[PDB]
Amino acid sequence: DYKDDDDKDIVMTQSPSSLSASVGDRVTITCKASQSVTNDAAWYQKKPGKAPKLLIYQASTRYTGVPSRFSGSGYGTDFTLTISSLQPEDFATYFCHQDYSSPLTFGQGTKVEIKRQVQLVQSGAEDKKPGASVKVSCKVSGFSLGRYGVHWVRQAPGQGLEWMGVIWRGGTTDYNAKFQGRVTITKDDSKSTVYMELSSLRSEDTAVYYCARQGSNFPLAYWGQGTLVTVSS
Amino acid sequence: EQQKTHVFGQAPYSGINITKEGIQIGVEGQTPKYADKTFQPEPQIGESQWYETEINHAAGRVLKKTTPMKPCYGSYAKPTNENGGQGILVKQQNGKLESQVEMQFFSTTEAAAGNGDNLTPKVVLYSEDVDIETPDTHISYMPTIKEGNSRELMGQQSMPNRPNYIAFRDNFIGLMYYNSTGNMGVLAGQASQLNAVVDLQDRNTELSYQLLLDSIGDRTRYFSMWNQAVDSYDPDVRIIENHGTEDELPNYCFPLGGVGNNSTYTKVKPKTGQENGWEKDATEFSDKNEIRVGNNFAMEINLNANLWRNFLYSNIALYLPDKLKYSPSNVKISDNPNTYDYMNKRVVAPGLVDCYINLGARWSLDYMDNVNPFNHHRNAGLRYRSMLLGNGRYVPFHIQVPQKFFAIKNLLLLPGSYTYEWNFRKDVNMVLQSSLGNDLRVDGASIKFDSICLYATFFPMAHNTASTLEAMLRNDTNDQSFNDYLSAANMLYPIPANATNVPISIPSRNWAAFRGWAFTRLKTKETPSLGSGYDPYYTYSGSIPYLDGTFYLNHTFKKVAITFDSSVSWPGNDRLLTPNEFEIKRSVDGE
Amino acid sequence: ENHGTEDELPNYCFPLGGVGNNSTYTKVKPKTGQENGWEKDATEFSDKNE
Amino acid sequence: PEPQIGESQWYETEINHAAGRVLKKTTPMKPCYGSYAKPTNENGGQGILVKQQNGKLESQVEMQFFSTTEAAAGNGDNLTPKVVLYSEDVDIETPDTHIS
Amino acid sequence: IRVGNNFAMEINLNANLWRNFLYSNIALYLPDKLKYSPSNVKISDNPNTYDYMNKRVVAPGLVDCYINLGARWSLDYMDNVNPFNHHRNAGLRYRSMLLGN
Amino acid sequence: GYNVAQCNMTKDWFLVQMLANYNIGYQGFYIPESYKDRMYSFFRNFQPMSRQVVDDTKYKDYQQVGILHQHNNSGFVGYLAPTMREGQAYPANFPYPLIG
Repeated sequence: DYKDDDDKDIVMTQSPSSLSASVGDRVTITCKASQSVTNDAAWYQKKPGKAPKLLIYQASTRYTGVPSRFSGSGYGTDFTLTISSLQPEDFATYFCHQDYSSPLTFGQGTKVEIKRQVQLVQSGAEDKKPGASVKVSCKVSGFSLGRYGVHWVRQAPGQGLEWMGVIWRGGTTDYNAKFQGRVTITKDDSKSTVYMELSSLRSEDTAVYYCARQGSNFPLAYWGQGTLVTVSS
Repeated sequence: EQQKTHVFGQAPYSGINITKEGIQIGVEGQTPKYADKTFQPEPQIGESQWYETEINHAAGRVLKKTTPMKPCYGSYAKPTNENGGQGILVKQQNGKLESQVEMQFFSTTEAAAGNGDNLTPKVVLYSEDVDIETPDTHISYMPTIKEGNSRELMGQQSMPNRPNYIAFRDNFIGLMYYNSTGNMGVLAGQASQLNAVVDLQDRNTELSYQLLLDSIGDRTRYFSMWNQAVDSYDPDVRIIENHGTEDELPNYCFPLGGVGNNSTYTKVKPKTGQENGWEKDATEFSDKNEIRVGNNFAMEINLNANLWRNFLYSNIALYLPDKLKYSPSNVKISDNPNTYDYMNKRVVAPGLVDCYINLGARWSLDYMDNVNPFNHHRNAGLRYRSMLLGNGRYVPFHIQVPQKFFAIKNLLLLPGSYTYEWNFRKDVNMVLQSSLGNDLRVDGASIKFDSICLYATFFPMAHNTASTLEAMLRNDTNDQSFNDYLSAANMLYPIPANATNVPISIPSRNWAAFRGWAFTRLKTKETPSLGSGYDPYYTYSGSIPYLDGTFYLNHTFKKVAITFDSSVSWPGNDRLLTPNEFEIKRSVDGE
Repeated sequence: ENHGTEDELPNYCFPLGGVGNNSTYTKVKPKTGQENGWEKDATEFSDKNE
Repeated sequence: PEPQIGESQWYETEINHAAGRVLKKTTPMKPCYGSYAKPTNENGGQGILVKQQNGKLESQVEMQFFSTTEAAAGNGDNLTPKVVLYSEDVDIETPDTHIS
Repeated sequence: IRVGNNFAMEINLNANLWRNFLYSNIALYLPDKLKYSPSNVKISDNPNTYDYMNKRVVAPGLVDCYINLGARWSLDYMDNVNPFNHHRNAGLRYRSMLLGN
Repeated sequence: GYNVAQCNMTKDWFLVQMLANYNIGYQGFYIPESYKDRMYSFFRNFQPMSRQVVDDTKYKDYQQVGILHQHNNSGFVGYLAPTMREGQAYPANFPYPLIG
């Protein structure tokens, strides 16, 4: 009877959408998947100006050097994020995520507001006119390209996180179907750099563009400095 | 309903790793390289050593559940690409061909015992649907009639299809219309309409050429141009001389390492002052030394019994009469027994032609005495003539045909122009000959003649000398005279079922110039219809004894009685012990 | 002159002992008053039967 | 069961009710190569017939039921044969072979 | 699933057939002095009987694969042994089969 | 129609060779006498031949598969060496059927 399609879109719904807090508060955030991700919900913390940081993976585990006031829980469709007693770094926007399928998906970002060693360096910012092409670089050091696949995600101003694609360790690329073959990723192993070329530009494609890399068998933990690409008429 | 997919697999190839991108078979500097599914891992590649090695990254190929189970023997799947892959491609919407090869990942049972945290497949199989078929084999035991793949249907046993040869006959027998009145040949003068060629059904042109060649020269020397490679049979197949097997000593198969079935031992060293003193040694020497106590492991096989059995079943047994056979179960068979399908699938038990049949005797099999033996796959001449055309069914050919008719062929022809016309047959059961004597029309053999060109070889005589010989050869006393080598009028009399006595009689006439009588017995089946032209009720395409001389029922005569007018005996005058009758054979003589 | 070979009958190799590998059985004898009752037989017969 | 009629399936298939023939200890040992024993009946059997009180010849074949050591290790309620063997004296002889 | 190559045993067919030929047509016709009597099997008292001739055992190492290997040479013990008294004598074989089995 | 005897030798050359070797040409072709056809003579050693091979001109499905990936008899014999058995069982890919 009831089977959920592997390798299909999973809508990650995060509630409350906004939240208000003061120091020492216990905070509770919830995430609901529309088709089951089993024990594989990952929780991220993102500052509005900086890249995503990994908190929780496999429904309850803390990533290396994440603080103790974080904890996760849940199974199947339902997962929970609990801040045992909130501190002043915790004012941020939090993201649900699952690596149970390709396309990989995130939520829309919830907003927590006040109650009133590896290096990946990307190419500099630019802008362009509709239908035009862009190529971004992502220089890597502190790993070699053949030992792990390298990801591309983007963040629009106002929106959530859009998984764009990936080039796996061996050179098998996989892209998001929303982009109708406009995404193309290449790499030079010897120069230790990954290239992301996007073609047929729209005004929708006005976003910050992120290089990322995952662990051994769990999510994204190493991020670039972001590349801003803008397109206006 | 809830039915579970069971796999029977084998992974011979050891790679470097197993990821979602497949098995890793190499490195492109920094980047790891994985197997191309279109043809790799490859069936023929596996371990290159004999001894036992643990393998933690292994791969091989497997057939899908949408692919009919066939026995491995005789299995063929045409290649789909130039990298030797077999698995089927599907033409997609965009117009490109796309691969159906799918990866199936597996782990060991102990590894599947855990919670998955450190789980990685130890094996990966590349599953594909290939267009399998069986060209040259059939099923000797079909266990079941149940639809789709199953373990009961894995029980299926194979047997190879019987050999069938088809060729042109010795000396192109019967291609030409000899001895039929309306289809009579023509040789005539251009200065006078009157045919030199007088032909009837009494005459037997083919046989006179056959017996004439025999009289002249050796027929065991095969010459291509005339297709003069004679039919024959192997004597040890016709006549079994059963001496028993040369199997006196035990013959053996052995392990890959010539040892096997090993046990673990830990070395010990003596204490030199004690009578039985001993100390363990686990220092420079292993505590787990493999040693096989006693002799190596072994298997036995009797070569000569298997070889003698295989010889007998292939060459004699499948050729036994139909009354000693049966029809295979869960496998269909043609209602018409002149098909190749019926000869090929009919089952004879090996116990009728096993080791001990006729043992210590030189004796042909009794069921085989009344079987024509020329009709057999070891007939060197038919095989030789089948190889003149080639290995293939489709053959563009060129052939050189002689005029075989006695009056014409020894003729020397002087100046003038002449009409020379002949007729040729196109019916496959006459112009072609098959090993089992199958009806070729129905079994779909066909011959289509392109062109024909009449060659003649001349002597370029000097003109004064040719004039002189012409003046002499044109005189009245010097006409040319010829005669047949057979020189006999040929007659066929019908014998009903089980009719033992065959009397015949000729009306009164003159008997000067009579040379004597000669006679045999033929079969109605094996004998074309005289002056038929074409006969759609002649269904046999083996050797033709009336034409090619392969008589074999001579043994079926008992005694002959010759009687002129009313009671005038021949030879008579008390010349033989039975004076009025020639007795050929007698059951247990005492006299 | 490639005319193939007789292959009509399968050829087989077997253990030195004919039989090959075996397992150990105890005898049993039937209870005569029952349709399906059995009793071990350890009388004059071995408990290690091949 | 006739001794030449054996398994229909090649692969590893347990047989819940299995049956065969064996020689009784009153008959001596002989190798399988060279063994010949004439029929004691038209049914094909080689089993020796012993002459009964009322003069008729009668077959003395005896059934031997067996099950595995693991099944005979239990109490005896589930004890039942997986095998039944037909033991017989047969009239063996070797005529074209000798013992080397 | 089986991992690695298929299970197998190996046999060298021609050596066994040749070894059988060497023993059958030659070793069994050797001089009686090169043989021995079997241990624990009774034999005839008279050396001119089929029972004495059938049971004397000749070692196969006397006519093994390597002897004369690379030569056309008759066995030295057999240079003075009648080659027509033989079961390959097609003439004697034929004269017998004229009587039958 | 200038070739002879089911091969690519010509009628002219065949007549010429028969006339040189045995003097048969002018009075018809028949097998030569044995004492005249000896060891270094023509007919004694003359061997014509034919075979059929797959097309690539009107044969549309055609793929040229190299020796490097042929696997008729896979897992019963070494890979392109006289070595021991390598591989698994699987369907056969080569050659295409020239009969059937």
